[PDB]
Amino acid sequence: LDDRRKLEIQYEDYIAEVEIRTEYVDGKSNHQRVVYKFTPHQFRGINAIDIKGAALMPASEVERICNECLPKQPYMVDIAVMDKVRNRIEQWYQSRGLPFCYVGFFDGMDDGILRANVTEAKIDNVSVRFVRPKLTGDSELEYSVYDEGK
Amino acid sequence: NQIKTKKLVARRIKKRYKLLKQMPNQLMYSPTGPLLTEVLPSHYISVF
Amino acid sequence: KPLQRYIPQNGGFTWPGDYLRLEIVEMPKLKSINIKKTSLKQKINVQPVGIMPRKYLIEKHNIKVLKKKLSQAYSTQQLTKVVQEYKNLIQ
Repeated sequence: LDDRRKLEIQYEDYIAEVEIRTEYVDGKSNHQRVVYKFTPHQFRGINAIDIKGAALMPASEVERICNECLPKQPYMVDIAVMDKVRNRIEQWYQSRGLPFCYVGFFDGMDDGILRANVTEAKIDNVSVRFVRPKLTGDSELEYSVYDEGK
Repeated sequence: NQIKTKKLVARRIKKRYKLLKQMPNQLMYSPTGPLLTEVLPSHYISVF
Repeated sequence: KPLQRYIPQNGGFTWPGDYLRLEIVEMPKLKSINIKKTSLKQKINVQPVGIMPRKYLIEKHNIKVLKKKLSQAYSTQQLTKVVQEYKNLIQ
């Protein structure tokens, strides 16, 4: 019971159904094997993968990461390969600094293509705030906020 | 006290937003109660 | 709406015990390799396979009803024996 609860609660984005059963390996003995059967969330038809956006990432490796993530049969495809695709792309940006460049959403899904969309943000507004704290015997600091520094 | 903790556990199983955000297009998360019957008479759809 | 009648029918294009299994369904067929992708003429409008699981919990309800019934009669000293014999007769 607790194995089923822990496995169902740990990977709820990918599996969400585990059934566990036991069966005796031999008569006149209490030894028995236990089997775990998972039915993952499936997605009913994905043939191709496309990556859109991403004007900073060159075409030399988008091709190889689209080639790596391919399944074999088109008809019953698990959700988690979706989570594999962005796990490439995010990592690439996280290897190059860039903490605001991420895979936003997938917009294909009706013509059989899984199409990731990459969002790349840019700086718009720079603002400065002037604060000072106050010395008391309290553990929490209160502040005096100014629009302009002295 | 045990009842209040069980209500928090029930919220985590039933209204989990990481599953709610992807329910149009990636998953199927619908609000139902417990399953009451396994078999119904065939003309039940006439109530709709 | 005119309500529908639940009468078994006879005849058909098949002998009884069979259905029409070469009937055409508007639903696409995907090849294993896609390259230079364009689009699909017939789309897959409902893409997720929805298998949210609910169990039938009749035995748990019966145990809870048994506890309530022998708590109403002010005899919870009988609880372990009665619940144990009900669980034995489940087997």
